Amino acid sequence: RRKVRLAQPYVGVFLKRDDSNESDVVESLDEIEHTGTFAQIHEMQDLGDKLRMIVMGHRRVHISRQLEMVEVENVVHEDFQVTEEVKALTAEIVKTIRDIIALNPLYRESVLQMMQAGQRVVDNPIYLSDMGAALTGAESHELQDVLEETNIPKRLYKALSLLKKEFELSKLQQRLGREVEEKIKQTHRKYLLQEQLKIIKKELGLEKDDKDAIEEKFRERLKELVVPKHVMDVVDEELSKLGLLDNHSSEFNVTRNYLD
Amino acid sequence: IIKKELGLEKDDKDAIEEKFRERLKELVVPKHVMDVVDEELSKLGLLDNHSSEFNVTRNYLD
Amino acid sequence: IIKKELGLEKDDKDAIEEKFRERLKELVVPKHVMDVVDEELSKLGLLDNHSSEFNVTRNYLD
Amino acid sequence: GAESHELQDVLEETNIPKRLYKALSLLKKEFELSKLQQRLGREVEEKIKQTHRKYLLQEQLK
Amino acid sequence: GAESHELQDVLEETNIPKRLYKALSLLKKEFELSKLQQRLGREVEEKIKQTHRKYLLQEQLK
Amino acid sequence: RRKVRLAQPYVGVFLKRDDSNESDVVESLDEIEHTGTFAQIHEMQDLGDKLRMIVMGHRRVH
Amino acid sequence: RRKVRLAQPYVGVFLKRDDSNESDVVESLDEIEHTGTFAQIHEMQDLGDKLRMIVMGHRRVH
Repeated sequence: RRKVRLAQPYVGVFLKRDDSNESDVVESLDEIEHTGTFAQIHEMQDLGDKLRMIVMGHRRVHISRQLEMVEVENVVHEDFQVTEEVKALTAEIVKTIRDIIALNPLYRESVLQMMQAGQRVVDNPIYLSDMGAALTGAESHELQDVLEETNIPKRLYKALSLLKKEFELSKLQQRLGREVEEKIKQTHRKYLLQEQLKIIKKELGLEKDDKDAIEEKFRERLKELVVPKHVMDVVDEELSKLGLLDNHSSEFNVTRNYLD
Repeated sequence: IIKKELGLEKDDKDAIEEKFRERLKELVVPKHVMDVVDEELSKLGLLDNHSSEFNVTRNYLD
Repeated sequence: IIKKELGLEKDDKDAIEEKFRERLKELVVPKHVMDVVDEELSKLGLLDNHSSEFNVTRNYLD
Repeated sequence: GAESHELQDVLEETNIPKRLYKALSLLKKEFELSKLQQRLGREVEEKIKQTHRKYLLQEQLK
Repeated sequence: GAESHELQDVLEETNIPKRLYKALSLLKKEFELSKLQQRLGREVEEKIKQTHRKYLLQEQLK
Repeated sequence: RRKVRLAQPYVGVFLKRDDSNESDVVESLDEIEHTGTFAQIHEMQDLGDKLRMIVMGHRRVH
Repeated sequence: RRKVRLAQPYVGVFLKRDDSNESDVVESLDEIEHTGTFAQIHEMQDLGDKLRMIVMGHRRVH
């Protein structure tokens, strides 16, 4: 609120070091890395909570001594005069990004379609490389280590290596998952074969013992008898009830005992 | 085909039943109890091992 | 639409309910027993086939 | 898939048309079993599909 | 992946042996660059692997 | 489009020099390398881009 | 089939007037609107019938 009065509001974003501790930040200012991301303030929302500020990466800075604030934009972009192969790594980088997002979708593809290498609209290739590496799931420590790099080839290689590390972890997880699913399918398919055999052999073997070994056996047992109509209809009703009921129920067992 | 499929399958719960069958073997089993035991064995084979009815059936057989 | 290929459910049970409805048809059923039987049939419909209370209700209906 | 006995019996044939006929008949012999197995498998599969579709209709009613 | 200027300079050569020598030298240099990058990457991967296997076990834990 | 009516459709593929510049291509013509490769067009596809032409080198020339 | 041998394949398009009549198209040439639209034939398919012209508006004329 103190900076709203200012004509050009601004906000700075930094990165904490390992072993985060809220009390340490206020107690000592040395917890934050010398690297910082100075950027402008867009707008406050405060929908759920009272602090939902928007931050963006516009101007990187490396304070000489945070304790002692002097600053300068020593944004070094050393590059080779001959530019005929330098972008060759960019093609493989975009191909790797495409492979990662296809195999490991994380965000919408519309951003990639809007920014295409062939369009030539990319006036800041370094920022594009940073955005591409942003999709990397590496820890903030890896990001800080990459930032420590000053040579363009070294930083590009480290971003590519982090992409490859994420690729390796993701593909290992996917391979494990698909192997587990295929094991499930094999185990269930052998059981389906067993059920097919059971259906085929129920008549051949057990003669439908689940219900029929009782039904037909008692039918034949009564066949030799000159069965009165009363007990005949009673037996028919009892057999219908037995067929309706499941084989492993107490009511079914009592019905079977009465029928016997 | 039936016998080839039978030979292609290696799983069964028979051994426990055969235990009681051999227990009966040495005994000079009267026919009445033999047929009653066969009927109850068929029921046991029909029933799942974990059902309480199966437990009562197993106790009766023992 | 409730009736979508389902039989003997959400309607008169063929085994018992509908079976005894035709039995009641010929009789000159008094209103008292009419309502008592209607309530009993509703309870039978609300009860599962294999329950003891269902069996008692069916026997009373018989 | 003809057994080695069938292969030896075919080899015993001397006339070219006879051996060609026997080879075609062995192919038909294996094809009959393959067709029977395929038809039985798809029949059981469709039976399972219908048994599950009726349950799906019941679930839709619920 | 040599530079397009390298391709044009190879095209400049007229005699077959000279262009063959230039192509072989270009292949040698490109393979040496790839070999250097691969060796540096192997060293970096080894250094990253110095991270204790406890870290991978804790990754699985998390 | 203008070469569809032409009896023999063809195309010449070239290579530029360093410092690529779209404006200089139309402003000056010496940027394109003297060496070229004439070939016969195969077919237009234009899946999503209005120009997706297929280029193959057949007849080299300087 | 007569324009396949023509050195310059092109197909025209016009518009009709009110009270369309198929017989009047061949009996009189004045039924068609004077405006015309010449264009180039793209491809012949003849999937369902023997005539599946693909036409476009390329060169208008009066």
